[PDB]
Amino acid sequence: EIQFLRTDDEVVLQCTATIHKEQQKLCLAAEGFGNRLCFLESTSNSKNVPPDLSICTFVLEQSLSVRALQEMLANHRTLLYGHAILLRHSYSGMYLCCLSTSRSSTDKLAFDVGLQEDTTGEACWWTIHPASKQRSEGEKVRVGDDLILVSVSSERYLHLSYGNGSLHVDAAFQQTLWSVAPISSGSEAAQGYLIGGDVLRLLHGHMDECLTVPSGEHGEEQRRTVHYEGGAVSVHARSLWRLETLRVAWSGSHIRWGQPFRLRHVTTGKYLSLMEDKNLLLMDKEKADVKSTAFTFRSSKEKLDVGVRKEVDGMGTSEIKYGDSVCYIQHVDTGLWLTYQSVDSIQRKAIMHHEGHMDDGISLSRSQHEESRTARVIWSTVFLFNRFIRGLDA
Amino acid sequence: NANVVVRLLIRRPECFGPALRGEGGNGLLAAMEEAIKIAEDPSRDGPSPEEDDTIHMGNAIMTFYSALIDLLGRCAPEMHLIHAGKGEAIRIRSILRSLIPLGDLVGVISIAFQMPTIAKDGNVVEPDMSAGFCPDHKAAMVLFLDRVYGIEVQDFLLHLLEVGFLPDLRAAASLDTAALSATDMALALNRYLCTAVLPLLTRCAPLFAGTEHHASLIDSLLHTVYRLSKGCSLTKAQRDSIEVCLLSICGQLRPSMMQHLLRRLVFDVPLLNEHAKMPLKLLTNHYERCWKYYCLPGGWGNFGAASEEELHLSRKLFWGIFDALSQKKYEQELFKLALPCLSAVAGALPPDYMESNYVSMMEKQSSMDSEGNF
Repeated sequence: EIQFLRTDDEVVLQCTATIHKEQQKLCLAAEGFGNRLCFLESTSNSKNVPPDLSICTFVLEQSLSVRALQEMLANHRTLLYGHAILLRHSYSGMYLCCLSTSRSSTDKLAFDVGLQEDTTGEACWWTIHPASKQRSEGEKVRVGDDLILVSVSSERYLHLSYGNGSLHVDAAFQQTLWSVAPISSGSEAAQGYLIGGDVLRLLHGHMDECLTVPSGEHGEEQRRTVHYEGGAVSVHARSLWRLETLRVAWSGSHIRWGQPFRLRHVTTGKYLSLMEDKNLLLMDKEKADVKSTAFTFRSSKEKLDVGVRKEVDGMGTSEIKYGDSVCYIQHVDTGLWLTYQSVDSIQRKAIMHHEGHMDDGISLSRSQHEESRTARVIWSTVFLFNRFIRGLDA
Repeated sequence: NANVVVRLLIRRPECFGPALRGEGGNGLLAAMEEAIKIAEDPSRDGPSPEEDDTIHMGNAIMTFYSALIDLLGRCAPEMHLIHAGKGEAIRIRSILRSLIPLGDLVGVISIAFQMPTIAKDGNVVEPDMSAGFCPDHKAAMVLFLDRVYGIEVQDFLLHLLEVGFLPDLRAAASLDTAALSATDMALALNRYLCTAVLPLLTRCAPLFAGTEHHASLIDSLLHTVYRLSKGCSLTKAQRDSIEVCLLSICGQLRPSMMQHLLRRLVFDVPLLNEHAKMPLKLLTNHYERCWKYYCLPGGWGNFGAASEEELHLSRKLFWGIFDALSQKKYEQELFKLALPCLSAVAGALPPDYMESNYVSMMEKQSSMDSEGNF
């Protein structure tokens, strides 16, 4: 009845902000390539700006006692308060650590928290301590607990820095309460079934034309449209979409029919959306609203409403199967069905219709981990290099 | 008890004082300078509306920070544990290094005192000890710098010697006058130098080997220490500490660098007073170690050979000591320490050495005159 955080469970670390008398939920984020530092991702404004939990998810590898960790350094377990945990960043495969090099954020004593490759050393390990007097050392850690983390290397708490103009995460002697939210459990996952946060391809028809954007015409504004294309694009990275749920906790659970989600184009970093002029157009993270960017998978064209379903706090039941299942995309608000305009590789436009054609069903194909990683690498690299080019041009 | 205290103090960082709180704190050196300014200003120093009730707030702040630094330095782990590689000891040292930068310690050491002066009437005007900056404050800085950061680099040693240690030694050597010898500043400075600075330089003697490029700072240090040793008010323990420091440094120094000190010794040793006790041993050790530099024409291959001016000085020293012993009444320890020096000098000097008719021009022994030394 009560859930315990266990090893090999994918979680995110949350912190609360009280800037100008409001509660702002923030998540610890870091991207492996490029900046090794850690920054904060806002999850409170989920309705206005989608959060990027893909770089916020962490996994619990090992939970050893302090004595065992000291002995090892000299040379599905359940987390217990007072043990030392090892956090691996899911996207990068690198571990959280104290960098021992400070950015001098007006705090001379503070250190910087980043990502490190090797496991050896006392920097990667963090001790978990009860933040509430109800809990005590040795007790099992509940999922809905506030956790205070202390660096083994420097005895500096994972600290949220209000003092600087921007919010920072750092290792400081002051303490900040962190809440751990269970994103997903790897063991409970079922093969061949769609879960939240999967990079996938939307295949259409017998010809298997995949929903993609225009190719690299060097036009960031021309790449904003959406169309069906067949051929090598099904192997290319411009047809990869990431399915993101609207919930932060248990965002890695099994996707069910009637569950709203956002489709994010991996290489461009833009979210699928419907125009007021009833056209499908990609916009940016800042202006991707839920009203515009929410979509649903429906089993049939039937007009019966899915109603409201109690969101289960778990991995859920497998309901959508890769390849086998046939799905229909419907906008949450307008209720319109995604369809092909059928006007004339094939280059048939994707238009958003009240009724649509009878053959509007799609198939879902999961993408390899290497392929997804390469696509996000492409996005993050093109972003930085475009910034470099703009600066040089200025 | 050290690991617990360090963790408690880092759990509550307000214990470190406003300078080291960390939320925009100015720093230890800036805190010391602000304390100087406060102790100088009358308004912030005193209550400004029984005499012991007067709290000099500048000195109070100075003492607080010095005590904090001393406590942390004492909390630093012992050297042998770090050499063994205890992770907890290494971590504690790292925490202390993070808390206190080395630059702040160097700056606070570099801060200079205000020396007492004699007035028109001859009555020396004395700064009050209960106010202002005291050498005991620098004693804690040296303790921390030795027990936490450690001096293991010749470059760092020379930089410290140039910036902070030498000026205080010069001040002590200049305050060796008869009237100013017994003053509180002189006694405190002697107690600081003979218990914090000089033992540090004695333990860091091997770093003095390769100092060819810095050939002037070493000579300044030797002369200043020798003058401080010739000082009068020094106690037996202080004198012994100075003797040990000088004997340790001179042993590691190159043969050529001791020429300037030899020039002073050949003018003071022939007196054979009690003060010659240490010069006799220093000469014996020098001429026992560097005998090849003088006797063999090649000398030490790397070091070289004498310039014949050193040979002239050595012969003059030998003959002066011989004559003074000849006309000196028999003293047991004085004779049994003078004989080894005479033997060592005789062995070092080449038997067939040429006495140069070219006497030196303007031998400036009167420059370091007996009274006033200048």
